[PDB]
Amino acid sequence: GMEADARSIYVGNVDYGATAEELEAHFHGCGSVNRVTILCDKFSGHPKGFAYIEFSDKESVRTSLALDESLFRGRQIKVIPKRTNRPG
Amino acid sequence: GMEADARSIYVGNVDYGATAEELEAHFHGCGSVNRVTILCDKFSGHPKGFAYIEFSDKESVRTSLALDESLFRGRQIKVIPKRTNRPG
Repeated sequence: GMEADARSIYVGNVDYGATAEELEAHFHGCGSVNRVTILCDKFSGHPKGFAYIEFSDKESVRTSLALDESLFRGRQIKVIPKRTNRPG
Repeated sequence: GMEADARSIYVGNVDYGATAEELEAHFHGCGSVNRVTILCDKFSGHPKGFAYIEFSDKESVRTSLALDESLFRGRQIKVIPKRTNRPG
């Protein structure tokens, strides 16, 4: 829901070989993670997918923003709050 | 939405090392896959997570039911229609 979403980030430029363990490991230093959701629309060739990371605390979202443009599995990831293009 | 959900299955007993490519490969014979969603609540130790597979055609859901109790990454998976515990 909206409260879980307020504690979540969108992570762009994720590939079809990414695992939840790898993603949690990348964001571990930002704080405790409740849930990792990976959404893939391509399963071979050029990838097409993203993830949501739901943190336990809201302050971890702000912290995680420093990981925008960081290298994850050899690709620069995009990190924004999950509710960015949503009212509030 | 409800129409995407009607073309989707829930897959239980998925672990934090599962990839979308592996999951699509397991269900490939059932028909074309639109999207794989992996949802993990544990990232080490005993796993806790599941997935949704959204097929291109609704008939692929029925076909995929034969994969209930099949071995995926060394574990017996649970396959049910995504809207099972939902009205319709």
